[PDB]
Amino acid sequence: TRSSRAGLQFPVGRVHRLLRKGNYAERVGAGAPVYLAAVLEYLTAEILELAGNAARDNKKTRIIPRHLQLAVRNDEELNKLLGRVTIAQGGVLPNIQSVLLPK
Amino acid sequence: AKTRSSRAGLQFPVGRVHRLLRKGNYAERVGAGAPVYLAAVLEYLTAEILELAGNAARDNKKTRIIPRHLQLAVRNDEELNKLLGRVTIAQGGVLPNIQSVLLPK
Amino acid sequence: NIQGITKPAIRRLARRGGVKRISGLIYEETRGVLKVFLENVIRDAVTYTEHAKRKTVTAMDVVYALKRQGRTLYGFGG
Amino acid sequence: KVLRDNIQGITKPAIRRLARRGGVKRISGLIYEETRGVLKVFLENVIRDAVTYTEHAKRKTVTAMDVVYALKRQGRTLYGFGG
Amino acid sequence: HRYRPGTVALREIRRYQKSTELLIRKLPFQRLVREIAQDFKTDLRFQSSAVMALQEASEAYLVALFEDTNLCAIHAKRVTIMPKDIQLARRIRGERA
Amino acid sequence: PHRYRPGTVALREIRRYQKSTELLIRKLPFQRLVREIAQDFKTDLRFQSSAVMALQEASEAYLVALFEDTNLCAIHAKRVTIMPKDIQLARRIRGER
Amino acid sequence: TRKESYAIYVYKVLKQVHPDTGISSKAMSIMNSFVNDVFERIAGEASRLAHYNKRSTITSREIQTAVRLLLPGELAKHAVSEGTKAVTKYTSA
Amino acid sequence: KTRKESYAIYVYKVLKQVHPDTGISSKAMSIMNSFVNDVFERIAGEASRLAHYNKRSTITSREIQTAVRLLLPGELAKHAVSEGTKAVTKYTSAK
DNA sequence: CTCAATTGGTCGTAGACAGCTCTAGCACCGCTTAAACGCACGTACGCGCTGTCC
DNA sequence: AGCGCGTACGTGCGTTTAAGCGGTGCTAGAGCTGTCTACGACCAATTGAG
Repeated sequence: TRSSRAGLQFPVGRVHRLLRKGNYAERVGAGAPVYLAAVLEYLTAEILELAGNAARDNKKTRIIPRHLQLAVRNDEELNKLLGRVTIAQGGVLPNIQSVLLPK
Repeated sequence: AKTRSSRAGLQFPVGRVHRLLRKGNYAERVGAGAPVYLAAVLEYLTAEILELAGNAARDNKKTRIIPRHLQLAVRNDEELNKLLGRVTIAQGGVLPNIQSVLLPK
Repeated sequence: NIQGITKPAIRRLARRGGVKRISGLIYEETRGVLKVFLENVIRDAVTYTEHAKRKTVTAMDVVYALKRQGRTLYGFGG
Repeated sequence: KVLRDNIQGITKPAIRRLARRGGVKRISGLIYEETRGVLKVFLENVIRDAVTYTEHAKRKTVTAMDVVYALKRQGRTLYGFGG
Repeated sequence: HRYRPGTVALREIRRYQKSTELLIRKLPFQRLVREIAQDFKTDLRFQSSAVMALQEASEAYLVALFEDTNLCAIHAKRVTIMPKDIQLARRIRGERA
Repeated sequence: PHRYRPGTVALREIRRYQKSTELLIRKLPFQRLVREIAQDFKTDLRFQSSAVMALQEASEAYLVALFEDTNLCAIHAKRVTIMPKDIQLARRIRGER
Repeated sequence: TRKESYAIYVYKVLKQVHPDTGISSKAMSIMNSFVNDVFERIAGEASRLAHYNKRSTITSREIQTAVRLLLPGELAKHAVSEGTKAVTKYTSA
Repeated sequence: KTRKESYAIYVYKVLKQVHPDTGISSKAMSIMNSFVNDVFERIAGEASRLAHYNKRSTITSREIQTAVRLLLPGELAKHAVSEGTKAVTKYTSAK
C-alpha cells in the first residue's frame, strides 16, 4: 500500500485516481497525490479534533453537526476557509448585540 | 467554405474555441457542435456589449469606444451588470449617480 | 402556499438570527426574499435536472445549484 | 532599501477624490485613517496572492498577470491587463 | 405578573440559537417548493432529501440575512428591523441590484 | 469676494469624477506603498509598471465601491454621509474582515 | 510574440454592429479579457456538468445548459437562440 | 447494488487518532465527507489553474503546495505545508 | 465478497534546465507646478433630547 | 424626530512639497531556445481493502 509508504490514513491511491479522472491536468505527478492526501488528512484532523473537544464541552459521546458548526465558526481560520459554506443541522453561534441586552 | 467559422456563419474562430476547449482540459472529448455553440454565444455577447458601448460612444459623440463606454454599457444594462457584477473594468469609473439625499433642495 | 411560511416560523428564524424586535412588514418582505431565493436555486437545480433528462430533482441537483450560487452546502454529498 | 510609512502616500485629498467618485458628499476626518487601514488589508491580500504566484513561477518579477490571477482568485476579476 | 415587553424575546433568541433543528414547517415549505418548480417544469419530482437540503440552504440564508439586517438596525440604532433594513442589507450584499 | 456654499463644490466634484475615469490616487506614492507591502512578503521583487497600475485600478475601484456601500449606510433618520462605523458595517455585511 | 487575441473577431463583430465606430486599443483589450473570462466560465461550468453526468464528451447540450445557468434569463434566452441557430446552420452545412 | 464510495472509514480512523473516545453521527460523517470533497475540489482546481498559468502539463506536489498556500489561511496553510512536506519526504523514503 | 489498489516494467516526451540575450525595470537627476499641506473660518448637519406616537 | 446646540470639516488661500515628466544611464532576469532524460502514462500481472 502507498498510504502505508507515506504514513497516511487517507487513500493516496484514490486521491491519485480522482486527480486523474478529474481532468485537473494532462498528468499528475506521483508526488502530488501524496501531498494532497496529507493535506486532506491534516485538514479533517484539525476540525475533527475541534469537534471532539466541543463534544467534550457539550458532554456528548458522538460528534453531531452542531459540534462541527461550533468548531468551524469558533476557529477564526476555519471560519475564514468556510465562510461561504453552510452545514446541515449546524445552527448558529450565540450572537446577541449589546444594545439588545438590557442594562 | 473550408472554415468551421464558415458553415456556422460566424466571425469567431470555431476551430480556436475547439482548440481551447481541448487544451483547457474541460473534458476528455469535445463534440464538434460544442465549439460552434460556444463560439456563437461568445459572438452574441460581444455583439450585445459592443452595441451598447457604441451607442454610449455615439451619445458621447465619439467614434472610438474607450473603456468609459464599455463600463457605461455594462452597468446600464442590468443583465450585463449581473453577468459582470463582480468584474472590475480598468479605467471604467462609475455611472454618474448622486444620491438624492445629497442634492440641494 | 407562500403564507405557509407562518408568522411564528419567521419569528423563530429571526430569533435564531438574533432579531429582538420585528416590524410586521418584515413577514411579507421575508416571504418575497425567500421566494426570489428559492426561484433562483430551483431554476438552477431543474436546469441540472433538465440536462440530466430527469424528472426527479435530486439532492445533488440542489447541492450543485447552491455551489453555483456561492452557498456551498455540506450534508448531502459534495 | 527598506520601505516604510508609504501608507501615508494615500493623501487625504486622494481619499477625498475617491469618496467623490464614490458619491460621498461629506467625509468624517476619521474615515481617512480607517480607509488607509482597509486599503492596506486589501493590498496585503492581493499582494500575498500575487507573490505566491510569482514564487510558483520562480519569477522574481511580479507581473500584471499574477495580479490579475490574484484578483480573480479573490473573486474581483480585473479586465484590461490580460487573463 | 407581566413580563416587560421584550424580555421573552431575548429568552427566545437564546433558545433558537441553542436549537439547530429546522424552523419552517416541512410540508408547507415542500409545497411552496413544488409550486415554484412547477412554474419552471411540469410533472416534477423531488427527493425528500433534496427538499430538506433546499430548506437547510433557505433557512441558513435567511438567518444570515436577518443577522445582517439586525446589524443595519443597530446602525440605525433601532431595535426593530424593517424592510428598509433588508433592502440596505441585500443591496450591500449586491443581491438585489 | 466669492464663496461657494458648503458641498456645492463637492457636488460639482462628484459630477466631475463620475464623468472621468482616470486614476484618483497619485501613482508613485501608490507604487512605493505596494513595494513596501510586498517587501514584507518577500524582498527583491520587481514590479512591472503595468502590474502596479493594475493593483492601483483594483484598489481604486474596490475603495470606490466600498464608499458607495458606506454612503448607502448613511440613509437612516435622514442621517448624512459616512463614518468609520459605517465602513465597518458595510464590510461586515459583505463578510469582509 | 504570436499572442492570440480576439481583436480581429471583435473587429468583425463591431463592423456588423457599428462599422463607423472604432474600438480603442484598451477597449479592445478589455473585450479580449471579457471574452476569455466568459469562455472559461462557460467551459468550466460545462466541465462540471459533464462530471455530474459522468459524460466525458462535452456536447453542445452541455454548453446550452451551462449558458442557461450562467447568463441571466433574457440574455440566456437570446444566447440559446443564437447558439441553436448556429448549430442548425453548421448541421445543414 | 450501488456501492457508493466515501472517505467514511478514513474519517473514522482519523477521529480515533484525535479522539479515541466518542464517535461521529452519520449526519456529521456526511458533513465531513462533503468537506473532504470540497477541499479536494478547491485544491485540485487551484493546482489546475496554476498549471495552465505556467502552461505546464504536470500538477506536481509543488502545484499542490502553492495552491494550499493561496487557499488556506496563513497559519493553517503553514501547518498544511509542513504536513505535506513531511508526507512527501516519507513517501520518497519508501518504494 | 470483489474489483480498485497495486506493482515492475517500458515508452517517450515534459519539462528540467542551462545557456543566452536584451526587455524593461532598476536607479537618478532635475526642473516644473499640480497637488499636498496647513491654516483660517464658519455654518450645517452629527450630536443631543423628550415630545409623542404605537 | 423637531429643533436646538456646536464645532467639524468644506471652501478658501497661501505656501511647501514632490509627482510627474522626461531625459538618461544601467543591468538582470524574462523569456526564449536548445539539449536530456526523469518522469507519468500504459500496460500485464498481482493483491486485498471497503
